[PDB]
Amino acid sequence: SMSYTWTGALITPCAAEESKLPINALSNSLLRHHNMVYATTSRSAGLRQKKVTFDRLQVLDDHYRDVLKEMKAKASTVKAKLLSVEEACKLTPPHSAKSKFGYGAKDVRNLSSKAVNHIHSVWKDLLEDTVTPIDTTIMAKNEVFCVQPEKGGRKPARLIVFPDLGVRVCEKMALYDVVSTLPQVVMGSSYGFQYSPGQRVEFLVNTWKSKKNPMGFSYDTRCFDSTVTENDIRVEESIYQCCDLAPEARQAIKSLTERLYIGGPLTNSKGQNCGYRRCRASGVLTTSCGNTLTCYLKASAACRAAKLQDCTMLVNGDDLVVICESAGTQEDAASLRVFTEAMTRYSAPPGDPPQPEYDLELITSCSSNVSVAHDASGKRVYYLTRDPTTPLARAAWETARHTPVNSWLGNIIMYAPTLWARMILMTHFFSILLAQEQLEKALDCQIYGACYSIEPLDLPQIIERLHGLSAFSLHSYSPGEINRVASCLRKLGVPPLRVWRHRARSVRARLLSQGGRAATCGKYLFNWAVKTKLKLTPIPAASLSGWFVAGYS
Repeated sequence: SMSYTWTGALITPCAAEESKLPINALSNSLLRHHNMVYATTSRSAGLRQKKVTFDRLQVLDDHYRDVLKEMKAKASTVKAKLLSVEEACKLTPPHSAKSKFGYGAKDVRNLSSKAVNHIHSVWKDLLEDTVTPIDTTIMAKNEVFCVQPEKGGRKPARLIVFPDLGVRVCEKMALYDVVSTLPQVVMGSSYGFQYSPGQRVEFLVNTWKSKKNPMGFSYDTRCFDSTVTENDIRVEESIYQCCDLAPEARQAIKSLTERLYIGGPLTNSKGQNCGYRRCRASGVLTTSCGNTLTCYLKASAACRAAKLQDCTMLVNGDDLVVICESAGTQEDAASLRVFTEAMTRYSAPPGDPPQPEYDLELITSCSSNVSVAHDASGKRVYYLTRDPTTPLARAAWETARHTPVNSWLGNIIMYAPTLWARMILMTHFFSILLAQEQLEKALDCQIYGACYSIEPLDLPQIIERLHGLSAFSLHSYSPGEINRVASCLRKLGVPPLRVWRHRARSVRARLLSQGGRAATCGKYLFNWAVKTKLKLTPIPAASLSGWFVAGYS
């Protein structure tokens, strides 16, 4: 079947959408080449439509059924329960797209008659009807990037697809528990979202260490969402049903599967119809857990198609890395050849072919990689890092134009130990946030898809729990890493690190001299700036499990 069928309708914007950096006094403090920074909008939705449209054929194997059955046996070990309306409404962000039925996000949280009444309606209907396609809306995502390395290249918007608020609350009722409990049990240590960035590194390095002759590769599957078949999504449902669920949840899961998960009509912002969907929708509840379960099953069965050795994978939605024994260069290459062939048979062809790696550091996964540095006591320390171009460009943007759900807080959080986040990010927002008396204003940001309410003055506490005190003292960064950042600074026109050194000297003083919480941030986050460093003692005001339970984008 074809991932999609399009009528003629243009995907339409509902909000005014900006695509050129909203250039600002403050925005210039950070970045200077704002013309390289842009945002995806509707205008490009069409380009995307073509790259995402094709036919999916699937030849399912014994290796595939064997793995599926093993996964059902684990999943059949799960008892999940439907979440009462109230709880369901609770999990709803006060930023969600309003219902086309009058009530918006808040009423959903306040337990309003219009809200809880419609919700009870979708539900009554979800149970009553199990075949009528359910409407979904489709839009061009607006997120910022930096123009392709090569002068030109610009990425077309991403197309999100989501049902109505009422369906969403219902998704929560019947699937939230299942979707945040079952993955870990089915996939074990391979379930990426159970790991904090720190534990993710501990597991890659360890996995790598436990291998006599280590070899690993990432697998970049092209538009994973567009390769998911109805079969995949149906195969999905049966795993969930292997759970011990209330009878009303079972009928809920069967229903949403045939009505929305499997596919359905595509309506734009202006009520018109754009085409039909037969792959995975990006805005549903099961999309994260579904892609993770599906990528795992295909990758597992695909590993058996070759590797007569010891595979170990880490799976995050569509992102996948696997570390195994080596049997030589030329042989290992042909191994990834077979692996890719099986993956394509399962309908998960690669964007970029898989390349065997022998330098753990060069294995990037989840748009990031593992690198080495040294702490206070000079002991080697492995940390999670990545090209900083996007966080930076997005960083600049969110400083020019107020964004309710930012990326910078999350980047600092998830990437605190690195050199770009420590020197560039922390330095810049503390001074900015300080200037306007915002430090104590908790901002929203998203960790693994879920959005959280984090206070920036809590950073040291958070940073220490997630990465360890070492995070406040890394210093002998790898030449590979220094050159990435340093190259990205020239490109974006960000000021030189040497300059951030002295910039940070300043902010730290203003922070210290404020006493209390502001003082701790200044001393811990910016000790790397001062010349005569002080000896950091573990932070007492700190002693984050839920954050890394499951993926929810």
